[PDB]
Amino acid sequence: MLQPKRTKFRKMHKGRNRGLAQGTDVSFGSFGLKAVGRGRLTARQIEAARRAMTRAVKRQGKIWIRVFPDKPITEKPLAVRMGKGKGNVEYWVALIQPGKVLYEMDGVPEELAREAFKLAAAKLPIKTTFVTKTVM
Amino acid sequence: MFTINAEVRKEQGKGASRRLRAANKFPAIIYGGKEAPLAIELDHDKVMNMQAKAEFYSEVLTIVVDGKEIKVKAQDVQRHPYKPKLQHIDFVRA
Amino acid sequence: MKVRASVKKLCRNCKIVKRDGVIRVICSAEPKHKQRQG
Amino acid sequence: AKKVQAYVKLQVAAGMANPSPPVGPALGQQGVNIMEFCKAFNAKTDSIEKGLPIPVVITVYADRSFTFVTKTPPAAVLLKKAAGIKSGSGKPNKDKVGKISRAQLQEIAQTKAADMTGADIEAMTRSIEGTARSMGLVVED
RNA sequence: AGCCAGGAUGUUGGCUUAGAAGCAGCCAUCAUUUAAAGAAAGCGUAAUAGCUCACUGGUCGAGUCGGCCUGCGCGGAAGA
Repeated sequence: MLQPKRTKFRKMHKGRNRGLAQGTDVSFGSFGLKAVGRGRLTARQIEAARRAMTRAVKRQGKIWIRVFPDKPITEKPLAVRMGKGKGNVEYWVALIQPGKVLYEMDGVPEELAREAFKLAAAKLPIKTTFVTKTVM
Repeated sequence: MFTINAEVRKEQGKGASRRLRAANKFPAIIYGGKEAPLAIELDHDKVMNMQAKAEFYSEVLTIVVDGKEIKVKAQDVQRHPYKPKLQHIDFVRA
Repeated sequence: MKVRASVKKLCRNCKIVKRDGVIRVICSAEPKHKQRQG
Repeated sequence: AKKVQAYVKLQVAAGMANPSPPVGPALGQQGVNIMEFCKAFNAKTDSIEKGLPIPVVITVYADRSFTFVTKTPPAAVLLKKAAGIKSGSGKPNKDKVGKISRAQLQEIAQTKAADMTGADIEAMTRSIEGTARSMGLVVED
């Protein structure tokens, strides 16, 4: 599980998730798993999907996780009233918008990249698509 | 070797461009050299199947606008974020 | 048979048929591949 | 031979007679005789040289048991008789386990012409060196 | 797409081969007469074997195959 090594403040406000994404082209690799839905992704979903990919295209290839969590999500325990402070940091999410290339892959044929990205897009909560490295 | 039939955009801004992409076209511009920049509207499907080739971004294109021919080169393409379609293309004269 | 909400062709003899508005997977090779309700 | 009518191919190294541990009733399930691997088969084995299994066609007729003629020496123990260690291949091609001189394969390939596919010497030369590709046997050029 | 034909040899390739002789195993994964063929893609064995196919010929006489972008729909869908 991914999590920043050392923050600056422990608890972040909710804020909103509007507009489109910045990481949009397949930059590092050759094939990409790009988001279409909005959503947000916990570190467990990123790890689950990465294991599905790494298993699927065996220890050949090279995989880039282009998103990183760095946003702490706090929850209140059970049978605790409202108020009395902000909750506790339970997990860490990345906020996703439509357009984020969530993962990249290189060093495989396209048909294995289809296969691993299908296998791993079923571990994520957002609708997802397959993209290739377009040249300009 | 590509011939891209175009028209001149009499309207511009975000209203007119988004109206122009719902009608299965997209805006574009031809700047460079000493002339004024030329706002251009392009059919979408022809240019999308055309840019699926690699030679679209390397070879000199020819754009036919008002019965002229402007030999341009595809400088920079804005693509739609999560759909296989185009927002806009910058064409530098050549 | 298997009532699932994803019905798929598990084999190359499996065959998707819609009967009475219900998607089904009829196989001839293996009857374990018989499925319903996709 | 004919349509498949009770002929199979099975035994182990035929320096001895009638292998009881390895196969046994595998040569007794069909109409193939138990006795005709013991005396007469070794009578037809001593005609060239012993110490080789024989995958053979045994067409069981309405005669006593059958009639048999051994035809070809197979290339498994012919490519194991001088190859390297006596244990086996395992993973033979990713390293250098065996090596075979190609002149003796040219003369054995020049001998064997019944149970092969080829009409030229060079056409069937590197086929048996394809069996050298099988057990990882590095040919010495 | 149907229908009529062919689809092998070293190849028991050695296996920890107790039986794997393409079939509970791993490395290999070659080369040829040949239009064409995998040391076997599916089943299958006490065990070879048994078939079909991957590919090619004939019959057939006009479309067919699979992706993409989409509109509307189907299933997923159980409560007093």
